[PDB]
Amino acid sequence: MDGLSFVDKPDGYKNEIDQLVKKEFANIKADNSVSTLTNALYTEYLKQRNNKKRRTPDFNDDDDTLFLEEYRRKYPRIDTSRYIPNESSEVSLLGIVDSYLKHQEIVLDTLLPQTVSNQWRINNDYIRQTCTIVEEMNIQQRKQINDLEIYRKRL
Amino acid sequence: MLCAISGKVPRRPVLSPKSRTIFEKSLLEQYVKDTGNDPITNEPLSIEEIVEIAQQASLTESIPNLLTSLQNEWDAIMLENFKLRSTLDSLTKKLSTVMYERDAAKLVAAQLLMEKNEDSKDLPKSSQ
Amino acid sequence: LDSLTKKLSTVMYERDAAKLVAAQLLMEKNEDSKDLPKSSQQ
Amino acid sequence: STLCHHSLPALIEGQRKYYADYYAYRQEIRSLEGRRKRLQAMLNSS
Repeated sequence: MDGLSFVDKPDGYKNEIDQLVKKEFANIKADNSVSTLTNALYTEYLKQRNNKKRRTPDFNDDDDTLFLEEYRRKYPRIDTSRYIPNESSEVSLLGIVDSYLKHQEIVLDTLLPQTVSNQWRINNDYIRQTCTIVEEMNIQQRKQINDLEIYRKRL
Repeated sequence: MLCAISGKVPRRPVLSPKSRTIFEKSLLEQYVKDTGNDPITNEPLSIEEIVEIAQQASLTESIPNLLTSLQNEWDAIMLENFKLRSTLDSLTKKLSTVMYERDAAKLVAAQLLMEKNEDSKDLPKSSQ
Repeated sequence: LDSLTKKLSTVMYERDAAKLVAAQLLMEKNEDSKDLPKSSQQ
Repeated sequence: STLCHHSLPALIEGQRKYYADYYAYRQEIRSLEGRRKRLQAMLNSS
């Protein structure tokens, strides 16, 4: 459990440790039918075919075709109507969303600081604990090698 | 600025008073109807408790609103949600490989704590 | 997703921290091994 | 979140590492207090 990351400063011993972990692992061995087609169209990954009067490019083919042509007119009048109320302001409704995107963006870069200051406030505390244990383990190892050589000289 | 259910920008945001999390009006009221609780913190919430609180620039090329815009909204929803279902099954596979090697390592530590502590004891025994 | 993404991240990091625990102890068994060899001969 | 729980596990194992060496430091002191009495008994044999 206790393994110090700061004070212990090789990639081969990681590869030496990875084999012995593996040698023990070589041993241990809500919607409707809308959910059905949205899965099925994505799995097949094929776009659904679309039919347009303009694409057909057929004029006066018969009687049904004549009805289709009308559809072109009231869409172009409505498009010119939607191009009229877009061209009325045409810069001022677009600029008020650009400032809206600026105030939304700074909040995430505000949240980028509050994590980054707090995550280093975690690592600043553990490193002090990392250096304290290495100090106590050193005096333990210093007293350990002394006793191993004292008892040999005592005998 | 955002909603805490779908990840949208709400036009009619609502605030619950039990957990301060800004969500959309139809998204908060739908959750309160199905399961009688705040979804975020799992506290009790009603429809009468919540407190009611954007400019979208249309493209100049606005039949595009019928054909080209409508399909891709249902295209980008499906191939993201299908991509997400691959992520959820793959991560639980990566969870099962995280948990197995964790138990594989602790049996090594439990086996090596028995090896080193007896060998250092045998160093204390050899002097005698 | 992000419920187990923490459970993916905390597992692999505690694995790598425990991966260092073996690497210290496998070298501590070794220094206990060769010292007992050179002394029990003499 | 990684550094949240990494400090959580490392704070408990710090005593368990130190006490295992502390108990190993007590047994080595017991030999050091035991071996010196035999050399003390040699000058009484003189």
